[PDB]
Amino acid sequence: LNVAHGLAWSYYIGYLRLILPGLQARIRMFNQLHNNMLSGAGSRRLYILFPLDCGVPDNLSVVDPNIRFRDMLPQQNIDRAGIKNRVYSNSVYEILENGQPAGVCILEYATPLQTLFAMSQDAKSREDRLEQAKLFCRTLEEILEDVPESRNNCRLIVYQEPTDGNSFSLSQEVLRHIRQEE
Amino acid sequence: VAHGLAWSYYIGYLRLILPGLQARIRMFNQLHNNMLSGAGSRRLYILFPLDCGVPDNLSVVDPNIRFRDMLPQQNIDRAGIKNRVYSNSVYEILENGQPAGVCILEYATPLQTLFAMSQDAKREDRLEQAKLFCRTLEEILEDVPESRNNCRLIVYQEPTDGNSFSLSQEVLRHIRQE
Repeated sequence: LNVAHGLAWSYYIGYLRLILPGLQARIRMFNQLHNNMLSGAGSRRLYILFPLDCGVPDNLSVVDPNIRFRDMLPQQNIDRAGIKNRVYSNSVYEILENGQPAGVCILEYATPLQTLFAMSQDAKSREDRLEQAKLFCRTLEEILEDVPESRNNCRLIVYQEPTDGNSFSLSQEVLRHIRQEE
Repeated sequence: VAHGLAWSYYIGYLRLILPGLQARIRMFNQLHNNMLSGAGSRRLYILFPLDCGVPDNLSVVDPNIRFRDMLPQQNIDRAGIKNRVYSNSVYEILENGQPAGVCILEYATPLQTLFAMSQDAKREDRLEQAKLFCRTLEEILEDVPESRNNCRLIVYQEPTDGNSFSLSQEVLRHIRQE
């Protein structure tokens, strides 16, 4: 349709383009402080949760008994070529599998999906929201494909959280992605 | 879309940052010898250019609006819940080469979404959209009195050319007329 394009571009321009080139330096800072806790597959990329249903939690953090908050990435004052950085909120979680920590992961939501959710809650549909969300995703995927540094430092985790039933597990989904990486 | 942008910008951002702001201003002033003082120094000022010209790097880029420092973080909110981290910059406003104020300033970031939409192969509509986004946001803030206490919208139109418009004077104009 229309808004997906704008959402993808602004989310790149105003966020991903800004945070991705400084991420590894901040992972390094985090690992120096926290005895290499950010180690193992899936631990050194920004994983962006992209629920096509657009269910981003209000408070933006992952809320899930099997995805346990541990810590946030520290900040880097100055970027690689001497330009001052803004500040970024990035959270590191441990993924549980049967009560046992199975991985550590920098996880967050693709925040603009909230905008799509809001649009579908005004008196002036959900299937349109889904199509918009998909288009938002593939447009973002195309953009990242054009910058090879970015694609190295982040992965999109695209799924659909059903509105009811107990079939879907986000933690297993995140594990599924990391373990299948090649 | 304006409606959706207003609600998400509130829900996902303003609602989150405003209740913790005075505590961080306090933190900033204990560290920096009360530098954040004077009218217009203790509210979040949100630049809202209807033209939607938000700078790519999100910060204010202007010889008369000089970056000084960023607000520190507060780990835990008032009722014991862990806070996220926020980027908030403090500038000094110059008037004739003389500091005339200090101000926490930032752009209403979603306006970039409106700008991008108007750059697709598939502006007056953008302007209308921006206005609506603004008043929707204004109505929302009207319902939460704490929020309206801790932030002000600075709504203007930056012309695409000519030298008639000054952002620093505009911000001063707002603060002095409060």
